[PDB]
Amino acid sequence: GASRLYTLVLVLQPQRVLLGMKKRGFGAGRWNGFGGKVQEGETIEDGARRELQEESGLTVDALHKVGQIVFEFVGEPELMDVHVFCTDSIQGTPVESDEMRPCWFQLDQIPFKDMWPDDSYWFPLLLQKKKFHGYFKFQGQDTILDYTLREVDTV
Ligand SMILES: CCOCc1nc2c(N)nc3ccccc3c2n1CC(C)(C)O
Repeated sequence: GASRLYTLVLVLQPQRVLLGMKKRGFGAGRWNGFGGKVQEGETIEDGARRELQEESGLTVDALHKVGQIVFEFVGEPELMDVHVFCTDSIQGTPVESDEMRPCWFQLDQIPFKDMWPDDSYWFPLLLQKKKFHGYFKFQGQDTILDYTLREVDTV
């Protein structure tokens, strides 16, 4: 099956994580990291930085690749190849964008019920400073039917 490149960025500080609420459309109200498609004409890391900046107004001094996840959807031939990054080196104050409303969450209050269902599986690994490869099969946007998570030394 064919695949397309995407990014996902977690701003993860010692005691808190930044998530953004999706403001627009039928998917509004879901809370998640920052990211989008990787464009022709930018690197994966360029795309991750661009989406972070566009969505939260933040720039970073460094991004660390912590995961790679393949998403498959029931009835959909195209796969998502998602490169997952973490940062604790943001260079300003999170601010609202057209698309996302950033908010800080304490690490004992991660809003899993209001996040993409896959986050419940891999975000715990990220908190343990583990790197991973993942695969998730979705029914629609709310349900996982199959998955695999593997700890790796190198992403
Ligand atoms: C609006 C920015 O949303 C960040 C995000 N977070 C997740 C997530 N936790 N899980 C996902 C599962 C399947 C498809 C996309 C996503 C996803 N996405 C969309 C994606 C393009 C992969 O970053």
